[PDB]
Amino acid sequence: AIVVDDSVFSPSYVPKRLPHREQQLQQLDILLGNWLRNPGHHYPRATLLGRPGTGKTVTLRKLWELYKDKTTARFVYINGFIYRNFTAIIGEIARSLNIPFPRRGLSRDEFLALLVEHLRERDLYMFLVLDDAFNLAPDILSTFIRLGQEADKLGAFRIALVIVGHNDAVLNNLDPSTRGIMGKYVIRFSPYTKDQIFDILLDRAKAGLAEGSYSEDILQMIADITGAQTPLDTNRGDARLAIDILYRSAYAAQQNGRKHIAPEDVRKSSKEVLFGISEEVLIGLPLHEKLFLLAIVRSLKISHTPYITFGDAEESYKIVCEEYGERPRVHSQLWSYLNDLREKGIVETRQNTTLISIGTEPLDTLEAVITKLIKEELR
Ligand SMILES: Nc1ncnc2c1ncn2[C@@H]1O[C@H](COP(=O)(O)OP(=O)(O)O)[C@@H](O)[C@H]1O
Ligand SMILES: [Mg+2]
Repeated sequence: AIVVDDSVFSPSYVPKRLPHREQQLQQLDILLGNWLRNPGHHYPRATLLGRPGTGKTVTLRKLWELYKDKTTARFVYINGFIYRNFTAIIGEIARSLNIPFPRRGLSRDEFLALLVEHLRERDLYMFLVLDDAFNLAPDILSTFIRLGQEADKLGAFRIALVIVGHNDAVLNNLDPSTRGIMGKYVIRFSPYTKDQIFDILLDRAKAGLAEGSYSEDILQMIADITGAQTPLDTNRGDARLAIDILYRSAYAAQQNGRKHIAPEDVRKSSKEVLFGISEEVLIGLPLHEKLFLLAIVRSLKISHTPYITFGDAEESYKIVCEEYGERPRVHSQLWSYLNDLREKGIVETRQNTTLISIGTEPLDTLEAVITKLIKEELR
């Protein structure tokens, strides 16, 4: 089998190391460590911000894992995707803290009072995480933000609070006072780059797949599909997606009776979770850019290899041109076509020296659509 340990691919797996998150984990340690060792002398609070898949939840889980046996605090994890209103959240806090509810229906204030009484009378210390807190109404978020400041009612600073959002809107939608408590304890998780995605995936492959079933080039292909090139490219950089594609590709290969992941397993897996290549964006390419994309498609079909060289594509492109009765454009022109296809997300390139891959669309179907379009233009 290719897949030797599938738990290494589930959402809940917490890897041994978190490459590229050493800084955020350190920051968290700095905000929380003293209080976890000796709680109740000040109110620790942080806000973790970053797009989906930038390691916010995993980083926080790793922090807990390091302190789990070295603290009296209770880790009360609240997934804001699931528990959104006051009643749902206080109920999950109460369950996590074993606080029995009364027979009578309680008001919002009664509930908070009950939670304060239990924290105080049982001398408890809660590390409360409100994950994906953009899901809550701002008034709920403020209630919990303000609770940790009430040391005289609590008896100590009994609450350390981490809240998690995608961007600054989770804080900006708070009233000014409330915003005052959390601002400047902000830890930012930027979209992962291609190289960082690769390092994450290599760890997963080493832990979860058979030795020799995956190559560095295959992981690089998936990282080229998912990693952010520049940090403002916030629609990429998602490690969840990258790991999901790796696992889907390993399984596709295995189910087909193969021992090694091939480029087509990645393309098909990528298309199940991502937008593939738009026919609309193909139609608009100039003729020779279509022919050059057809050429890259033909070389990659022949190579069975994630990447082909620019020289390969150009030799393929001369053959393609003569088939379709066209004279081939010159090297520098092909170079600009490659630049444009890369800018549009149609192809991915990496330096060796230039390597080209098509990771987002199965080649048999791309090849058919591009051929159709060329045939129509040359009809
Ligand atoms: N730096 C990393 N190293 C290893 N695995 C990571 C890293 N960052 C994220 N992951 C994995 O990527 C996936 C998404 O991470 P996650 O913490 O769930 O993201 P977020 O809350 O930012 O949306 C999970 O499977 C997580 O374990
Ligand atoms: Mg998360």
